[PDB]
Amino acid sequence: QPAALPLFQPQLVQGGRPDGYWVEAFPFRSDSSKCPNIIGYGLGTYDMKSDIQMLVNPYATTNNQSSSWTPVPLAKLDFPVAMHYADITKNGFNDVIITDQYGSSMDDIWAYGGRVSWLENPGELRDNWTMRTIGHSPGMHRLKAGHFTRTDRVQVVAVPIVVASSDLTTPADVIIFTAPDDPRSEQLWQRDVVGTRHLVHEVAIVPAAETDGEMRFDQIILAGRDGVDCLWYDGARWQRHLVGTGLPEERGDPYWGAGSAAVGRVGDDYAGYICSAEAFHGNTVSVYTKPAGSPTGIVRAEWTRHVLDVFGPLNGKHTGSIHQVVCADIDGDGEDEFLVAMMGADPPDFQRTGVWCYKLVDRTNMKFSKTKVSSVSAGRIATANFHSQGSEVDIATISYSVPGYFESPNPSINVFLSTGILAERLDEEVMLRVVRAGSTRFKTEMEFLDVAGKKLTLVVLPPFARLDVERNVSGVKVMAGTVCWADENGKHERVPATRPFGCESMIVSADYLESGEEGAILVLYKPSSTSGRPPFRSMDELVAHNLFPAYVPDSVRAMKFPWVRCADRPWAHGRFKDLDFFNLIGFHVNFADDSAAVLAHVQLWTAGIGVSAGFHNHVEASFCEIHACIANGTGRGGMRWATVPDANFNPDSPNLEDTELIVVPDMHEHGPLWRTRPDGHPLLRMNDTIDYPWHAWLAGAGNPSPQAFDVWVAFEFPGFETFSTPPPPRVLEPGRYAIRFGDPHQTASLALQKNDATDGTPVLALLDLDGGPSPQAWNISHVPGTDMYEIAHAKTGSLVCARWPPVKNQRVAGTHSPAAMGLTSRWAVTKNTKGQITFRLPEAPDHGPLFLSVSAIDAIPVIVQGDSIELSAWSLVPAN
Amino acid sequence: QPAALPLFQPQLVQGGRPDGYWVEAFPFRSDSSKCPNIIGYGLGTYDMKSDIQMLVNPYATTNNQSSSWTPVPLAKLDFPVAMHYADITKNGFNDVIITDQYGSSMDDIWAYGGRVSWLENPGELRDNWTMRTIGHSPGMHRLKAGHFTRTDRVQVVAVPIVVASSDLTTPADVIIFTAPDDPRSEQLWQRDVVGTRHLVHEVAIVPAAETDGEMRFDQIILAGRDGVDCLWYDGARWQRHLVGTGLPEERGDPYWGAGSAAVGRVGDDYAGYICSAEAFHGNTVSVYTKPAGSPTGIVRAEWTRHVLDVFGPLNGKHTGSIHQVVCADIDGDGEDEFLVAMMGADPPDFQRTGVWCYKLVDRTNMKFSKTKVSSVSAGRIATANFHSQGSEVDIATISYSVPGYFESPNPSINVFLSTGILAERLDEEVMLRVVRAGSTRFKTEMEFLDVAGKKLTLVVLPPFARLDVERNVSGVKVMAGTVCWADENGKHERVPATRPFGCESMIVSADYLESGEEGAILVLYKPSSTSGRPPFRSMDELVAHNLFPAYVPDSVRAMKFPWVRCADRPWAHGRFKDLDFFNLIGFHVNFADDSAAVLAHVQLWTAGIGVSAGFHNHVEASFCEIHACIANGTGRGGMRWATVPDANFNPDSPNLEDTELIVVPDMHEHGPLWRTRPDGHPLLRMNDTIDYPWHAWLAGAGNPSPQAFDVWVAFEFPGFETFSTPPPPRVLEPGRYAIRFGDPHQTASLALQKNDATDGTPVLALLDLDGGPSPQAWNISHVPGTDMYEIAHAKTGSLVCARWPPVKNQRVAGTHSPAAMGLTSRWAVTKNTKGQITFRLPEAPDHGPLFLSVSAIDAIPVIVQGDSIELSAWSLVPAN
Ligand SMILES: O=C1CO[C@H](CO)[C@@H](O)[C@@H]1O
Ligand SMILES: O=C1CO[C@H](CO)[C@@H](O)[C@@H]1O
Ligand SMILES: O=C1CO[C@H](CO)[C@@H](O)[C@@H]1O
Ligand SMILES: O=C1CO[C@H](CO)[C@@H](O)[C@@H]1O
Ligand SMILES: [Mg+2]
Ligand SMILES: [Mg+2]
Ligand SMILES: [Zn+2]
Ligand SMILES: [Zn+2]
Repeated sequence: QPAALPLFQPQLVQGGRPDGYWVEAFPFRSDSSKCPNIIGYGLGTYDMKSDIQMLVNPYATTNNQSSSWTPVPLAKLDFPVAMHYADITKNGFNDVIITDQYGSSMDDIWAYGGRVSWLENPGELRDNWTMRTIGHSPGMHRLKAGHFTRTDRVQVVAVPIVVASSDLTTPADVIIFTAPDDPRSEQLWQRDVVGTRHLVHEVAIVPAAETDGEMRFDQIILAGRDGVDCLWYDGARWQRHLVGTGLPEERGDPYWGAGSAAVGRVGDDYAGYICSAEAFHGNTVSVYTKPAGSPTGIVRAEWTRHVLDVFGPLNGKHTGSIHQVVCADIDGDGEDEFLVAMMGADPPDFQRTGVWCYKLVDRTNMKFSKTKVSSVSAGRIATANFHSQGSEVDIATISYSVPGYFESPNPSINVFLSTGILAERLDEEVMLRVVRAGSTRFKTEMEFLDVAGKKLTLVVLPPFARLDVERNVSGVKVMAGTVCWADENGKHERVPATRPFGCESMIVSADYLESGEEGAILVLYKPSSTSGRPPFRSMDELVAHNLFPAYVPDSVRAMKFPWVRCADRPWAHGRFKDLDFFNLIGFHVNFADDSAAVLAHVQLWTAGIGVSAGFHNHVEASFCEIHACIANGTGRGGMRWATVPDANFNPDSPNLEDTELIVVPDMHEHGPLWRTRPDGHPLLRMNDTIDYPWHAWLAGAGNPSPQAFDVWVAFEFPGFETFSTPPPPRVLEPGRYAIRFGDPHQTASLALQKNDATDGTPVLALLDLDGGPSPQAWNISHVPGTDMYEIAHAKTGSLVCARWPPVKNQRVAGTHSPAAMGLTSRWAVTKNTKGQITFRLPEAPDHGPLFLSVSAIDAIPVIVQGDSIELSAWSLVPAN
Repeated sequence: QPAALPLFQPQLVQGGRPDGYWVEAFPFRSDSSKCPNIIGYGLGTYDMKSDIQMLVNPYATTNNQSSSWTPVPLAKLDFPVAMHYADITKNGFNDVIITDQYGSSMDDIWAYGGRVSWLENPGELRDNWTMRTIGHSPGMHRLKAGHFTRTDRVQVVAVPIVVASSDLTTPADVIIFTAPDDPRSEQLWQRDVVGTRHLVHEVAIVPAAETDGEMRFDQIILAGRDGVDCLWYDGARWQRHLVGTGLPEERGDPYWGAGSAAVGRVGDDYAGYICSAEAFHGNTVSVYTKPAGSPTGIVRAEWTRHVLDVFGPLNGKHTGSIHQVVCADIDGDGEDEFLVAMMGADPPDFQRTGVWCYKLVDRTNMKFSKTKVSSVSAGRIATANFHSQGSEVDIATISYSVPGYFESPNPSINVFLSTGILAERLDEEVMLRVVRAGSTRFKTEMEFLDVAGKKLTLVVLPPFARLDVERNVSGVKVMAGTVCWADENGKHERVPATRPFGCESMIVSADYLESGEEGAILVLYKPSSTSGRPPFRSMDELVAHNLFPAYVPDSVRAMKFPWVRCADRPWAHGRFKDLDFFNLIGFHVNFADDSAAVLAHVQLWTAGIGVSAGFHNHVEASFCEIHACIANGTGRGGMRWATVPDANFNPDSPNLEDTELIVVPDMHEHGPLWRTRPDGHPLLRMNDTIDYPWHAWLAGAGNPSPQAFDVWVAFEFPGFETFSTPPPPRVLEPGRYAIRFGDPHQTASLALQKNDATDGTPVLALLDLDGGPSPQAWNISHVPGTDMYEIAHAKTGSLVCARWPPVKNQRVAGTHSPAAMGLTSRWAVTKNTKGQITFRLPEAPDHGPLFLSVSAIDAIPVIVQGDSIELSAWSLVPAN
């Protein structure tokens, strides 16, 4: 399933900065690289030195309460430009390498400038690290650290853009610096010039480790006027591989070739593609591709350049808006997207301000599409997981601001935090916007409420994702998809709602669980010691606490969730006076996509001993409701429903003996209580409300003291199809099959007319001409929380589905536009004593059972009919 | 109807400031006071002077494209503290009055300091205004400008907090300064000391104009150690009126009394209440009240102090978190809420960080409740309409940050913009979160899309609100509530959906329209010249443009809305190939409240000549859909629906003669097309989908060139009850009535048992004992877009409603918890040739017509029955 972009909670790392040029992700220790810091700064001015401020990552430490990024001044430098880092001292701390003394601009280059230097990490978070000089070369513009001719030392490649003021035509030395055995002695680093290039504006590095053995040394990618270029060493010699020339020169315009270039991973190949921005500070985005079946990596292939976008014209000084391109697996599917850092433009224009995120949509043809991620100036981009231990990629940017050239307003640093859940305050209640679990490749955990001895945590899971829980203590309640675990009694599974009137324990009994093909969205009930211990004798004992992560907006963090006694709620209207009966609100969960559709509404309730939460039937508003009890004060509290008809039951003086009880014990959820058609569509009232019998929560009877409160969580789902009444036997495993009709000799198979993907393509029985048309393949699968199945074309995906309306003799077709709740594309299965299978639609109350059937005994068309048992028997051969 | 709080779009006015203390709303001109600027600053330090930066309001000019607040340095001052403004030069520009030279703290008071000075407004937006000295007094802490002993000159009241370092016990002069005839000559201002007070920490002013003639001069309110105090002049003498003492002193604690105080308007009274914060920088909120029926204003009443909140303990230097209280009609109901500026606390704590907004909930008892508006440090608050011409009140804050005392992170200025609509990007589509029109007191306009020669503008209206439109050009489509206009043919009205299969012009033919009792939420189609002119020959001609206001978030502002050809849409699946048939998405409108409920989903469509948007029936997803056509390319395009049953119609090769057509001309909307029960509940399919016959948009037939596109807007509503089939006659005006049964002598009336507000109170016929029980009153009103009515108790509000379920002989009760779509609380009316009225429920298909009826011929109970015509006749007398 194509990977979806994740969501992005923005957060302001540093604001109102004087200026801004550079931002980098800085892992303090060089061993590990999760939750790094950010280092950022600007080019400074003649009046004021630039503070290279290292901002501390607050999420760097778990148990985090801060969102604030603490600024540590690493140093104070005359026009710094570029930087990188590596463990120079070989002590497991990262040391900063930085160039400075550039000049104020390319027409103000410092003759004795372009200094390259390293800042020694002292192992703690004091400011002002001892600085040392690596070396000088006028115009010094970019550098990277790695192992280029030797592995047993830190080496630095450094490259001036020009050598002197306004001189755009003299090329610069590509320089390599080498650590001594003892970098702590103030002395000059060994240097080599390894080529001369014109107007190099970016250096990119491909570590030896990423090349899956191809290269023992680090590869240098240079984006310049000469274009995009690859230099590498092999042990004996330097060689060069031209990737391309980039922008063709125009007359009068000193800039051509490239300003930035990055190497994209695709699958097993670390160089699936090289992306590029042209020229120096240009407006042109392009990508170099190589022919299908090329060798892995850069140098063994010939590269061709295709232009993707030109974001509009250049100004009189022949510049534009693109400062950088970088590569990163944003959506976490194993292919690298690339991000374009937009400086902003003049006049102002959002098309040219922010980050564009390009996604490789078609691997064969190398087609891309761009989405907008952020629309506030990006002078530089840095990527890294900035908030968790998993492999999400967050995006940090610094605003591009240089006085006397181009200034954006409120020059700042913000980071955009990858997440599959977002939290927004409405008023008293909260909005949890969620990704479709189906198409994320990321696990997301967000704690929200600490109540009744439990930490309520909203959790999204990618397909086939594992959640490591606490055996027998942890509990779950699935809201979308399915989860699964196994102990001594085999496999167990949890779906949005169990069997009508059933009861299921929420306690995971294994050390971990796993999500279904469709992933899962769930509430994990974690054990908490900060919210009391049952039994609960008072509401003061059940105070709940606001648990949202430091990185959620403040208005959400500042919210309290009091328990309000139902009698006092605005919707009470004189009702529930004198009842220890309380209610806590509340948490909307809705999909973050363009449907904005509801997943569930959640709120909470408590009942003292002898208390009835009142009988009702939900005529006021439409929902399929499932309760999960957390604490059962008496061991005997649960749900009652009336067995007599609605007319026959007085809700006010309720006769409990026209009622049946389901104890919902500690950490259990119960099955649906609403009325349902035989195959599990709900009954509907005249005002479009899920039809329910009279029902209520009743707490255990007896002495109100000592007190002992029931605590339960309401789950208000929109309509769906549940299980069948009565439950069919299980006569079919899902799997890929051929679906066939007939006997020993004369047989035919179910088929999608000319294998055609279009909605409304006919479905047929194709005679098995022993000439060799070959029987088509069908994927059959169970629908979770039902007793129904669907049949989907192995090849197109098309669902076997009766055309509208499902009556005696309707034609059958393939569709990707099924009706709500699978009304015409889900089937009840039987199996005769022969072994034949039958497929039936949700029975409507007028038309009888209608089966998937042939119509005779060239292609026979397919229909649903009720009349003949013979036409509807099918033999299932396993296919592939 | 109680007024709801409006919504707040936050916006960052200035960030990453060094420090922060003061913020003020500064009207550049002194004539007008809409869209003022903001002036703000901090106390500065010994190293750096404080820039009193005046930030330009970008919304100050209409046709605004900027959100950025341009900083103008007004001056650069040694420890400024407080400020105000007034037109000193009498030239219609506001001049700034400011104190500075305070000292660094109360233990570092400047002996020759406390300077008071004015900055001359030069009539333009250059920086650095000529400064002049008004006068000095050590410790100078607060001041206000007004007319206190004379009207023909600007006067300034100024008050030191202390007179010298750490001296907390010597009180200070309350000083009055007077402009000369010629303030432009550098000379000293005339001064008077008008009293001495202890630790005055706030000055508040009550202009002569607000006192409705009571006071010819301005009233001075002082919050200090002596408490909250009122000094005023009358022409001859000063007098003083003690409002209260405030915090009672504790031993060892130099602070008591008050730190801030503000005067709240209530209705016709400008001093309904005085609110207060205690003590100096304290944690205590209280309010002074006066006895019901007191005279208006402050000095003619005796004031009593009630404590509302104590936000937690004090630190060792006996301080807390509250810096200021102010008053403002936030919700616009004619009563002033008050806001508390929270500095933040230590350790950090949101309860003490931000603004609390208190609302006077009960005028009689003077009860308040607080809501949280913002949760980022507020050192000072300023209120003013910062973005429109109406009377919404926005909230600006500056962070409280003083180094070496208390520092919050990212000291900045933000403003919170009052609005009833909020705009949030989802992905390709937009979320428009809206207030309930019913309970706002503000008109809100937000343009979103410029398309087909129209500016599509979302509009919320308070009840009985007027929208001034362009006669015959402007158009409207109501999504909630009702609008109304009148021309020569009388009154016209527009509701969410007109009569099934009808057609209504959207063109307002008057110069204005007005909203209904329930207000309205609508799309106003404004005339645009930036989006082309019909007829539309190409899609390039119908490019639409993103119109959201500069104050909406950036991601929303940066969005494009392309027209995508339906064939290429993801949901297309081989369908609509080769059809000039396009689609633009999209705009969710949802209520901003805790229900988060849908109002409508909106998207757009176009069809070339001879094009059918395809036949369908909405089995895929549930909605009540209404289309509004903007441009009809042929004059003949519209909606077709099948008249044969669903089985009888082949959607693929559609036989147009089993179809009927409704031309939806230019600027018209049509009536519902879905199937409906006789009183207008929709028919529902087995999968809970609004049941529709086969239907489609078909463009006019004939020559595809010249081209000519239909352009229409889809409105996807959730289920509701529409009009009745067939339409009943109008036999009843709404109004207040007594509802009576019988004949000449023996009569009884409909009544709510013991006038009791509780849900499920019985409804009865009370014998009219001529002793004098007196007949109860009932409000009867039409339900918009239906042909039904409801009966609501004049006194409680309780709806006359049959208990569940509505069958032969059901009991009738009063409720505020009605069922969805009024299923049991809405009535079809008849009137016999006598004049008697009958009330019938939405007829269910089993039980017959059930009428509101008595049950005999002490109180007779009330029921719904079908059997007897006699028991159900009612006589309606007008009541009051
Ligand atoms: O579109 C949908 C399909 O399945 C989900 C649950 O698993 C629904 O809640 C959602 O609205
Ligand atoms: O079933 C339920 C739904 O709403 C009821 C309100 O009285 C609750 O008591 C209970 O959670
Ligand atoms: O609660 C509601 C009542 O009326 C509105 C329209 O006027 C609805 O759309 C809304 O969902
Ligand atoms: O009635 C409608 C709803 O969806 C259809 C999609 O083909 C549109 O053509 C038309 O706006
Ligand atoms: Mg090191
Ligand atoms: Mg003036
Ligand atoms: Zn990816
Ligand atoms: Zn108000």
